[PDB]
Amino acid sequence: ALTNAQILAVIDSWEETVGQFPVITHHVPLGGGLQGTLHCYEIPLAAPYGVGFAKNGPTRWQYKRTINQVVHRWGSHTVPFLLEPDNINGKTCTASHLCHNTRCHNPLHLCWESLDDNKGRNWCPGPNGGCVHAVVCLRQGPLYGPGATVAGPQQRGSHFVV
Amino acid sequence: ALTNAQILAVIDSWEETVGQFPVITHHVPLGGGLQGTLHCYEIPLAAPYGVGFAKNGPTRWQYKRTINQVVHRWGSHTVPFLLEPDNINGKTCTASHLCHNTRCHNPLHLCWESLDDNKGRNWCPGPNGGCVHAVVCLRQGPLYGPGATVAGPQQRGSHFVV
DNA sequence: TTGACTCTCTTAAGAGAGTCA
DNA sequence: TTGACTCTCTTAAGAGAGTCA
Ligand SMILES: [Mg+2]
Ligand code: NA
Ligand SMILES: [Zn+2]
Ligand SMILES: [Zn+2]
Ligand SMILES: [Zn+2]
Ligand SMILES: [Zn+2]
Repeated sequence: ALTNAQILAVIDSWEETVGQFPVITHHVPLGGGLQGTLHCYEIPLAAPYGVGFAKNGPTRWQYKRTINQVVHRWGSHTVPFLLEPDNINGKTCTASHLCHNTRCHNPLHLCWESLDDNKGRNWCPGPNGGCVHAVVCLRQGPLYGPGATVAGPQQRGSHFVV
Repeated sequence: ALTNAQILAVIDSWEETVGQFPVITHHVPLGGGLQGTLHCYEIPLAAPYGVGFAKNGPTRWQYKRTINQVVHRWGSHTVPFLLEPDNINGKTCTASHLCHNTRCHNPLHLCWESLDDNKGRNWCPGPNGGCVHAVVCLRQGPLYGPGATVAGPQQRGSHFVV
């Protein structure tokens, strides 16, 4: 809600509740042939999820609190960033999973960045494979690799040059 | 429906028309601080676009040919790949711009791959910067770089470990 | 047969808001 | 007040199909 105190209280309640989610260890590729370990705090698969939480889509949740007798509601991963600018360079800021695990609500696995920056982490080589993200990746992106291209660039005639 | 020979004739007519589009020379980053040059064959901004071509969206076009009294229509960048498999790994193949120039129809700037592979090229460091795509990128992706993350991972208390 | 428009849809990273109990 | 559901929307890489002359 409006006041900084009220916002901090929302952030504190969220952290306390998410802090009680089951902690699931995930071993992950870091790039460079190295492996690391992340501890994700995973929202339950089905209700009840935790005080203040409700599922609005297959892998979407919202956090809600009653402040000043009014309901305030946010996307479940946006809460850590309520005191941050909500846009950058004219682009909406989004909660971005460094662990690539939607159910995870560990704020140490989230950043706040444009949707393009967010998406791009899916292909990052990772913190030991050449990640250049200024806010560093925690793991190699799940889609990094050579790809599975069916056909490359080609022409039948002689009308084109690279 | 259409025979192999008829499909080849469609590809040949498409190439002849696209070959007459304006050819625009672009200097592009290759990765590793190197610069290169791409020659894009750009569909016009407004009608007429070329024989067989029509705009179905702000940056979407289709190619249409009528064969033996039947109208056939394809996405304008899919024509080079009409003799290729249309899916891989259970994913639909899509036309992917190696030059990241949507108006470009140069078939030497296109490949045919899953939408995830396609998207991922936006963040590739490029053919001189570490590209690992088996069908190699022609340039560094436009979104490669440190990003513009507004806020990184953080917590107010001690409820979480990474 | 052709051109120039019209419309809605897919995907996977993300969102906001309403209906009931 | 809190919980458990429902619905549609955004973005930027991509699509198919209808109408009229
Ligand atoms: Mg993400
Ligand atoms: Na692309
Ligand atoms: Zn996590
Ligand atoms: Zn990274
Ligand atoms: Zn091009
Ligand atoms: Zn590449």
